[PDB]
Amino acid sequence: SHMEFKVIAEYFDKLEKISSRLQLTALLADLLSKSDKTIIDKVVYIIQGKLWPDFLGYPELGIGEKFLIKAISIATNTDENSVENLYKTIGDLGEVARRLKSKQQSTGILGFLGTTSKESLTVDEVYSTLSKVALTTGEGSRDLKIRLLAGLLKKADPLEAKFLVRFVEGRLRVGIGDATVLDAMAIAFGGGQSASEIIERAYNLRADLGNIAKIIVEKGIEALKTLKPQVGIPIRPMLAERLSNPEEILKKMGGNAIVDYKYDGERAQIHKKEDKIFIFSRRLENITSQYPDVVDYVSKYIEGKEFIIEGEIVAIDPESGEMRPFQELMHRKRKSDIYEAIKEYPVNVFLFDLMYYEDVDYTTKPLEARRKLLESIVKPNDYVKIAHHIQANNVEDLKSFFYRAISEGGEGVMVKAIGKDAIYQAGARGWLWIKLKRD
Amino acid sequence: MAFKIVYPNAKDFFSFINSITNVTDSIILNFTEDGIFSRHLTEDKVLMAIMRIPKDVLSEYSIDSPTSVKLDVSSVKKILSKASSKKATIELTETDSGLKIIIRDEKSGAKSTIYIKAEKGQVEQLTEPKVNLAVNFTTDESVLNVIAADVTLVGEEMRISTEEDKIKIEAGEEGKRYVAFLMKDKPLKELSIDTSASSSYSAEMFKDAVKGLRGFSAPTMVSFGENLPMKIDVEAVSGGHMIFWIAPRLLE
Amino acid sequence: MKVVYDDVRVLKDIIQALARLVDEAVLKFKQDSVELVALDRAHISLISVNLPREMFKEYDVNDEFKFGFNTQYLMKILKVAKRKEAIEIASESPDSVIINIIGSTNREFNVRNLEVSEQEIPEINLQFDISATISSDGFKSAISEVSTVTDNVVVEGHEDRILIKAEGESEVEVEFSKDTGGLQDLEFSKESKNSYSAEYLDDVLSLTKLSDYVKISFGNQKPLQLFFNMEGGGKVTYLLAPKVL
Amino acid sequence: MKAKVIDAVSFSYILRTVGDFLSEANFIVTKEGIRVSGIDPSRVVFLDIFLPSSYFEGFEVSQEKEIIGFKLEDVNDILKRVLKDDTLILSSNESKLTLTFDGEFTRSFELPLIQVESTQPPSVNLEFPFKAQLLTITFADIIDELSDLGEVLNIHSKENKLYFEVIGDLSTAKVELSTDNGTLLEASGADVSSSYGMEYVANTTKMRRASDSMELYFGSQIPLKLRFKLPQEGYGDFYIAPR
DNA sequence: ATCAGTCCGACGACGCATCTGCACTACGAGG
DNA sequence: GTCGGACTGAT
DNA sequence: CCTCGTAGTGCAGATGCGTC
Ligand SMILES: *P(=O)(O)OC[C@H]1O[C@@H](n2cnc3c(N)ncnc32)[C@H](O)[C@@H]1O
Ligand SMILES: [Mn+2]
Ligand SMILES: [Mn+2]
Ligand SMILES: [Mn+2]
Ligand SMILES: [Mn+2]
Repeated sequence: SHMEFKVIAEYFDKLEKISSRLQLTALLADLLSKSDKTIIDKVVYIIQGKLWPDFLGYPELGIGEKFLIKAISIATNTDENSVENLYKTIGDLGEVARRLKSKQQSTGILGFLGTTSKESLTVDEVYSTLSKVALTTGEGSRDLKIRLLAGLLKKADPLEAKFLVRFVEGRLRVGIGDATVLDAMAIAFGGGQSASEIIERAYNLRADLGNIAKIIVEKGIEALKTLKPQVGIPIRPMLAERLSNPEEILKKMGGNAIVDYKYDGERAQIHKKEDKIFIFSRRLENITSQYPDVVDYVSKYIEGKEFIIEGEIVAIDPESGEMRPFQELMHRKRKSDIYEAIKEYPVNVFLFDLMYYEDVDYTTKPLEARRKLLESIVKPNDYVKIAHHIQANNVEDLKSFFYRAISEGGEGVMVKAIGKDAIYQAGARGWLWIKLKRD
Repeated sequence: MAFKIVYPNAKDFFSFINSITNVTDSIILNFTEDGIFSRHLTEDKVLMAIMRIPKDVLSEYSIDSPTSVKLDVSSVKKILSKASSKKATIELTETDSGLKIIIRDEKSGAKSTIYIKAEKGQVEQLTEPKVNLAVNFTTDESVLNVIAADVTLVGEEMRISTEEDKIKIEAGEEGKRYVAFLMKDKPLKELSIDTSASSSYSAEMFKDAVKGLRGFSAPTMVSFGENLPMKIDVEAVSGGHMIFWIAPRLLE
Repeated sequence: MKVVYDDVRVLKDIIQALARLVDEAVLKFKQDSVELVALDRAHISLISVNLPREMFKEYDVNDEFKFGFNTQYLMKILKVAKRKEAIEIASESPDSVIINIIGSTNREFNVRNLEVSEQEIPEINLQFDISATISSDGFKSAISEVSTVTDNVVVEGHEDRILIKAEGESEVEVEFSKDTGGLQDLEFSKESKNSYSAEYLDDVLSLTKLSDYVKISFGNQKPLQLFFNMEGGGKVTYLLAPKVL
Repeated sequence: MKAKVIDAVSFSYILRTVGDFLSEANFIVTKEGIRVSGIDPSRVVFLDIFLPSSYFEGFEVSQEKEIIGFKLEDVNDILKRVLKDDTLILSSNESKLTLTFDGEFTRSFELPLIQVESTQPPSVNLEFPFKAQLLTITFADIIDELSDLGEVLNIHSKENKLYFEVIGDLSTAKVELSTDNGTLLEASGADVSSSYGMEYVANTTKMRRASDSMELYFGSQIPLKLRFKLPQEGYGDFYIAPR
């Protein structure tokens, strides 16, 4: 309401001037401290460059390159082909449109009859307008949407009309990541650095960031620890580190290691409160529409109450037991005509972990509890396959497992880490999982 | 004068240029004492496009020397796609710009005049293959399009067996067969049988050729011979002759 | 308050002309006429529509009524009637508006009243130099012949004929001279040459078949302005600023 | 078996509009009727199509247990190429499907027979607490009038009354249907409720060719009935299930 | 003077979505 | 993914 | 029966998304 887009524009201007992550974080913290409530969640969603995290399943914006070129030509009242050529010359479309606002402007209709009522734009109205623009498909779609986009583009100032272009591209070229913002918030609100672990776990809980930020700015740091990992907003799979197969895994583990197999395909995550099926991709986006038949195996093969499992999506040969390339599988995950190739594209929901089942926090336990949990909540069938726990003795036996894998194909062998503090966390890379690959 | 022609029916003229443009993108138009003759053939030379204009349709004729203009249908087609008023007055003349089509429509009383850039050239003599095609007939117009759209969905062959003067069409592949008959004017209007033979023509080009039979409200003449190129003769309602030559591909 | 127009076809063009040009507008129902003015977010258009409150089967207004809408939605259902049919609209609360198709099996619909805030646009007192009265349906021929290949329309106000053409790859000049079938009235004033956008003169060309005599009113140093004449002195005031500069 | 239907338009129309819920079907040639009873891949809406021994004049009966399937796309596309009210004729080949149009001229087609068989008819015999009748044209008009608003559809009923209502967040659709206004007659029942997806019952509106009238049986949490009557003892059914 | 983890955005080549234009087309509207 | 490829400490 | 025209309707022709 009373705010403006000028201040965030200025802070963005003084954002691509520091290459020290120990300095830009302090300025980000000062900025967020001076930021105003009731709009801070929208400000954050602007910062990461997304109107809403895609775990809500919203359709993506359709603006691209050529549409933006046409809209820029419209707003600038300048030749479309000239801007096309200049973009062919200069890579940054922001600079392409930048010179088009100060040396010359657009006359329009309002002003000749006489009216003086226009002030600085604000982030609230811009965000609302962009959200309205977001889906708005209809039938006579593109002309209206491009009209409004170019109008809002013309509704700015020559200096600020550079970040908006990137705001539509799908990335913000300030080099400020998400973890930097998390730690900046931890420094600002907490005052001490110890307020960072609670922010870390809060991000681990829900895929959202706006609600966590608003509850932070409402009460304070406290009243977050007891927030259980709930069915609903997804939880991303952890990462790992890539290396060879040396005489290192056995010594790093120390003892008998959980020898697993390296699987292939898009991962899976399920959020069912015994009534509805929420499926989230490896990234933060629903795949229920493209995967209608996988919401049913979970209801029968997994028995209990609201449960959270992580899986994978890879095709199976129909003639007999044999894997299929991911490239072939890519064509299946595109169409609404499921009942013409889904039955001919068998995919097993391989299970490797049962994350959150018994209605209370579960992820803070070592890598034996979940391994035993997954073996029991299952139904004997070939449609679902679980971690093929094979125990060897030495590297020679371990190399025998890799030889068997190579004879049977597939990616290869992946091995996890089991320990008291070695638990399935969310974030970083860590030594909890070790993935093996070579030439 | 060097360019003075007037045609009665704008729709017939535009259908002519549409039929020609469906086979290529350039225009060959020569004009001489006989009127205006035209010709255009595809590189593979399986279809033939010729536009002969009898020198009676043109209301006014005035030329200086037999010439030909290097005309091209690249963008002018969608410009000319706004000609209406049935037999609206259409005329062509000469200008240093290169060409100026004048179309006037009295339905709402407007004037369509456009500019093209295409210089003159040289004329070529009348060029029509000469052969005897014993079997010949002039039939309706929708029948050919029906044949095209009912044979294009079973393969690409197009074989005709009119044995015992009883016309039979058999094409496609062995499984997705096609059986159809053409008796004496039962779906036809005029039929003449002189010989019994097989055709084995290219059906994709058959549909391509029949694409140009929308508008010419007149029973078009057709003839063929034993594996010879097939002939289809059209008499324009306003005036002009444009025929077909289905060049075969031996017995492959 | 209740209103029924025996025709629905008129209430299709005054929505197609209103759908694309702006996402939302206000139906300022008045005690005298139907005040509907809709600017555009682009500010490169202005369509104003004035209908006397007599087309309906004698339906009277009670007080100012602000029915919001959604353009795409508004035209989504209005396409039902292809035969001779009418439609009854009425409301009581200033939150819910009741729209009911009639003629066939009655179809009633409650539409949420949205809120859109916009500023009043100053009225128009701009004199012009061209006062043509060409065949309204002929403008369809002119536009669909000129802007089919180009991306810019240009007009010259000549002595006794409208010179609309577009240069570039080719120059397509079509005229509607007084003699053959063109103008019925025209005031020359002064010579004028001007150009206009290729789409803002494409949208406004599906509301033609309600009148049959336009009066284009424009000139040098003057934006485009045309308005038809509906039943009872209808006033569909459309505006369009010149292109480039 | 030899067939000759006096309506090459309507039969093709019904087969084409039923070729949007299935992907395969079979013909069971018998003494009095060749049936088409297939089950949808979604296991949501089962449909059965029956024909009499008088739908097609000049019909021939050859064997009591001729069982023939097909591929949906081939027949659908071929019979998309039908001209006008031509006396279409068919014949049965033990290993292939034979078609032969007969209008202003003589056509023909050929299609192979593909081996397939899956008979799972879900017996219904349900006690639907409603029964009402309306003519096809009104039904098609009212179904397609408000289809393009979303997916919410609730067939609420009252005492001897059948009403269509569609509810959306920004607007709602109420369609009064009394025997006073447009709902024919023969209305009986009580106040019930149910709901169905818009597209599922919308795409089955293209049955306006071999149509005399239609009935309507339904209730609450019970598979909805859609009996599309056809001339001379014909009727195709579209059993959809409530959400 | 040198090592071990460790964060962070370009890489463009795209299969198929999804709108857009845009020639046909059966059916209704009057002589 | 993905491989760089820059960025933070330590003996 | 003879003309439109008109909203559909199918078919190419673009641009852009999410996945490495
Ligand atoms: P890329 O296709 O290599 O990997 C995609 C995801 O699959 C998960 N994954 C592969 N193999 C395993 C094993 N053995 N255990 C757990 N997860 C596995 C990776 O996490 C990748 O994200
Ligand atoms: Mn997305
Ligand atoms: Mn896009
Ligand atoms: Mn993998
Ligand atoms: Mn994108």
